[PDB]
Amino acid sequence: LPPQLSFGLYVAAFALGFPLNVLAIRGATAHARLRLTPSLVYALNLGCSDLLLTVSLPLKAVEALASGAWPLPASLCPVFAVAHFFPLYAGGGFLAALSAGRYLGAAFPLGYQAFRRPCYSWGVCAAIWALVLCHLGLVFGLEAPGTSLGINTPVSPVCLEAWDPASAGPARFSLSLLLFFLPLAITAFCYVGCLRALARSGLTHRRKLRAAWVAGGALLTLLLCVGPYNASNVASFLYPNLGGSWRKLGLITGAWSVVLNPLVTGYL
Amino acid sequence: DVQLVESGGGLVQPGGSRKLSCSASGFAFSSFGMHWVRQAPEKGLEWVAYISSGSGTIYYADTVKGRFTISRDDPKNTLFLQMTSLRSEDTAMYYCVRSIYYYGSSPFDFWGQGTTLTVSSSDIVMTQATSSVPVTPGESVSISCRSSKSLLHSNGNTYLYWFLQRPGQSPQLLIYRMSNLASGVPDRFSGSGSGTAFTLTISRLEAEDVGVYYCMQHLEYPLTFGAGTKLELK
Amino acid sequence: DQLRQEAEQLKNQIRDARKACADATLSQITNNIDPVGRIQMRTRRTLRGHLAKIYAMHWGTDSRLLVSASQDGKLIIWDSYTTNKVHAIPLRSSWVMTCAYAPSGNYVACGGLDNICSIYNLKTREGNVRVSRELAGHTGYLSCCRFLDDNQIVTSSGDTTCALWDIETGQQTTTFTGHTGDVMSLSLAPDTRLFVSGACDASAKLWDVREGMCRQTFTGHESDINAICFFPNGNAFATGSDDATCRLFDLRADQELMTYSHDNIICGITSVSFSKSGRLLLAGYDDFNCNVWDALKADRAGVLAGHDNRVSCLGVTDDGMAVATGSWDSFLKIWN
Amino acid sequence: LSAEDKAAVERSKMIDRNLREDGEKARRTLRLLLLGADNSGKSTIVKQMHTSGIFETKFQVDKVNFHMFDVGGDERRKWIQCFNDVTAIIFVVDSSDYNRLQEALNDFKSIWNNRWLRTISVILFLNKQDLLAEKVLAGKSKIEDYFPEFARYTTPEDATPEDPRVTRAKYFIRKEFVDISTASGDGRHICYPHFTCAVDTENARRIFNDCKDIILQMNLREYNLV
Amino acid sequence: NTASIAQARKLVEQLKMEANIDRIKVSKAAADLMAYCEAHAKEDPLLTPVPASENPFRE
Repeated sequence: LPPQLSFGLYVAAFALGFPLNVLAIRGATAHARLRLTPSLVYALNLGCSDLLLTVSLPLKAVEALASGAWPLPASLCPVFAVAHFFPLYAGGGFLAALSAGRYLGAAFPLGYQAFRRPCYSWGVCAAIWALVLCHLGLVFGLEAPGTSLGINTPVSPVCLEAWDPASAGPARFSLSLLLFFLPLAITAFCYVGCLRALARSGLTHRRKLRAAWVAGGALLTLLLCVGPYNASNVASFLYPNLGGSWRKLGLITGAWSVVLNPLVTGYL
Repeated sequence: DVQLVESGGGLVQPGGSRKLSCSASGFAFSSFGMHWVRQAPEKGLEWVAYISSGSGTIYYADTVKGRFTISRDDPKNTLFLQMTSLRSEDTAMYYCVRSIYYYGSSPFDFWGQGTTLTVSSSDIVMTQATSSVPVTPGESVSISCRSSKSLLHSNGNTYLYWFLQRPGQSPQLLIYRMSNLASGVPDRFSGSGSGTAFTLTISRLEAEDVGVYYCMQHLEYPLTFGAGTKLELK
Repeated sequence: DQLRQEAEQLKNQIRDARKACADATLSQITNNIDPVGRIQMRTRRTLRGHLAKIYAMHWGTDSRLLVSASQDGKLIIWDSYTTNKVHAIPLRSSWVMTCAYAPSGNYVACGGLDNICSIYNLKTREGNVRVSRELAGHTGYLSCCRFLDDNQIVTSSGDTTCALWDIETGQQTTTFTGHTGDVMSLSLAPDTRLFVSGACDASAKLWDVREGMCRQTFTGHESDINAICFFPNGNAFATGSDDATCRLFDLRADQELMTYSHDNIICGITSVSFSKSGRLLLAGYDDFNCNVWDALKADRAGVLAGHDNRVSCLGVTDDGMAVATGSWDSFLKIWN
Repeated sequence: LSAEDKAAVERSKMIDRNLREDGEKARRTLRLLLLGADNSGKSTIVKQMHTSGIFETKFQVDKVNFHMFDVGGDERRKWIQCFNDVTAIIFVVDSSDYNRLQEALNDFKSIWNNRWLRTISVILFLNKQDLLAEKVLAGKSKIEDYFPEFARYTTPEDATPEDPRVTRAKYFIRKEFVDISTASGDGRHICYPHFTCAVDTENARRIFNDCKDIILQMNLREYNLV
Repeated sequence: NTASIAQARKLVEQLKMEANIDRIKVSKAAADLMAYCEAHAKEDPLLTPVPASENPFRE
């Protein structure tokens, strides 16, 4: 793929997603002012994480215009970089937790109604926050146990793209397996259970179809945008032979997550 | 109706240990803060320990800190004072005091009978400046008290407590602020003063007004009593 | 019979006498006064202890220690200066719709759908609030109650009647007379000799507590009258109704004096209260906020907004320092 | 700032803790409001069983507690405001009487279109179905005398039924209330019609199932799915 | 009936009340209300805001 096309896709995704994210956060805050629900907590966390990623896109866009160059200074390289990789493994995980809540809203309505607190949702979200921070730090410590940190210079500094595939393979594979595939399985199982509970306790065909379509956004964005990135990581781990264009397509699908997560499954 | 019966006193060798128990009845004991107050056989009162409702706050006097422990048992309405390594100055008379705290509450209203303990061989200076007053019944008596620090608070309260101890009887609460008269106290008692000086006025004197009057401060955590002014008929 | 005819002509000549007494309007006399200006009170205290709908509150005579009743079967006494709870009283029946605080401060009252008026003693030797007395003579739900003193209480219930009760004997003294609809509110005069009561038949009635029957009748509303409140001098009162309107009546004229209404509000009125000087009229509405009208110019001086549900009760303290309102979102708010 | 102020704050904190515990304990249970005219068997709907003002009933189904409140005092337009947060309104109506059927339909229309009952679902109990069957096989009383549309009414083809006349009369009576409930509401709250005899014993199971469905609706609306 | 003539006495009493209130006109009592309103206006803090020295409901 030419650098100009990737630059254009990145800037278009950022420019059309940022208003979507700020509107979603505004709507979530407006709904949470009246009362606090776990769904609003999940929506707020997803919105702020995807907003942080949205802010992360543009400088990588202008860097990709330079074909792997890093005009940013090295000291600002790692502290920024994890941010761009922060919600790509975390935000979809939040969706999984949200899907779990929907399952609890369908299979066991009385128990969920009588035994829910927003503090439980806040603690769960904090568990995802700490989990993704801990594993991101553990993986990133392998880069340099202790050139600049996070930058490998071929014989033109490169930010996390000229890294050795022998070390990049197992680490990225472990990250994609632990932080994406298990939340994907949880989301799929919760979707199946929620649809089964809706079928067993039907109320109206049109409303049932509307609820099934609304519940379909999380799985759709999990295996349509974040999914290609982790699939490319797995394919690179198993086959280190192909080129890096699949990684670029994975990042493009990450930008598609940026543009698509505020659109569906949110207080827009 | 309100009864506080406490026991556990006696003769203890120095350096020993002793448990003092207090059973409460006739009131909702779980909703009250409770104090242990010690008086010497010849000196005046001296606050020792306090435990709040729900046992969430515990305060000890400096002279008994470390070797004294206060505890509460709410199912059976009992207060416990476990004391270890007794000194020669712990031979005294122990009272258990009921005290509640809300906006219009009157703390230190009820006192226990007391137990006698015998052994073998900063803080506000709450002064009285009067050992005793020779007086005849019928007239009016003014008793003065002073403090080393101003007792007035920014909320408007002053936290001065005038107590009366009859001879051979437990102390009772007379006034719980400068002027707020306690329940069951006749109107003939009154009190006033300023941030530092305070005056307790008795308009008429009967045969039951003989006793020792104490002025106590409740501004901060250490509670200090006065020397006690004795009023007797002559 | 001719009794209906003579009653009809009697009403007609009372109306003619009222028209003859009406030589001018209050608006014509008050047009020469400058307006009070925009009043924008601020919320200082929010009380967040209740977990269900709050149906009533009552200020104390000491400008603190307000009692409030909620649907969770709870009476809570608040120290408004520090937002400190002083007493929490559980209720046998969770359907409470009114609460009163004694002027002496030694007693509180509650009542509702159980048809019992329960008086609780606050100052006991045991240190806990206990049921001092229960009154069980009303055949309908209790709607309002007010303390004359520590021993007398006047209640208005949903059996279309109002009663006066002696606490010591436990028996009602005067049963007064019945309306033709459910009595929804009651207000006491400052001299504690007369009281006004509004019913569901769009009628208010001035009663004397001594002679024991109705002295005056006022009409003009066309829906349920939900709130009533005397003027500070005791010569006027104000009613709020489901017509989205308030009416200030005059006692010594026996004629409807002023009407407060606006075109953009169509929801009913729940609570009506006056300021200390009587210049401002506070009215709680079903549109989730409160309105501050000028009692003379009859215009919206201000709006107290911030409640997320229906405003159910209002109350102005004795010295007029602040006003406390309570809504169905389990919240009490203090404004000045 | 003073010691007494701190102790008062501690007392307030203890009061808050007790209030929160009591609130959770009350949140565990479910509450229902029972409505219906006289001579309808509203009190004997549930076999399992504070009589001052409001009659109180408590029954447990599958370790779930239901508190049913029955207000014994018309003037329903005023005290109904207290029951805008109950789980359901159990409306019991006698189908055996045709003289008061129109009054019952008007009452149900008034309850359904109430200003404060916008989001409260109604569980309808068409009580005394055996008396309805006996009356309709007697032949003396006809629905056409009071409701002429029964002359032009037929049972639906998708029916799941006794005598076919009993089925068509029952479905006509049910369809009146269903049409009244579906005229307004717009999906904010729905109705659950149920047929019930005077000797039935499974009404509590129907109430439990309908309450579970209502709680499912509330949970789905909470997550912005419906 | 007895009830109709009972409210006949009731509205006779109401007529007597309106008759002894007929000495007070609308204008005079409205002027009295005006005198009370602009006689106690400086007292209440709801009309004229009070500074923080005498306001106990400060934040």
